[PDB]
Amino acid sequence: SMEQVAMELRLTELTRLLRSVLDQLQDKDPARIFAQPVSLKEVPDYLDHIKHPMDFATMRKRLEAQGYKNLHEFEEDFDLIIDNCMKYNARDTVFYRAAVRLRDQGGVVLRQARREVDSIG
Ligand code: NA
Repeated sequence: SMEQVAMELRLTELTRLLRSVLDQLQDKDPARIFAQPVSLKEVPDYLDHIKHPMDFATMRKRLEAQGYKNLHEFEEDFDLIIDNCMKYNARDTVFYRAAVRLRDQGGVVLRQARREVDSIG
């Protein structure tokens, strides 16, 4: 149907805007602390601590399969990145501090993205 195509054009355009959002979020992590999944070879206990791991490469794979139907879904995954790190790592660590900074800086980007998704529909 024609509706299904228009819908698909909206998903596709949302994917366009989310890709740009992702790239901007990833730039607030120049250290690349959040680029890849936590290695279970190097942190073998990780899944005892963290039930839903997340990282920017895993978000990107989902994005490119058009797996985010709305901004809310995308923000859930970004929040997992931050929130997982702030639980596993102590407050005095470079990891914890990197998550705080990402969250703060990410906030601005996400604030405007929400306006764009509402505005453009
Ligand atoms: Na903790």
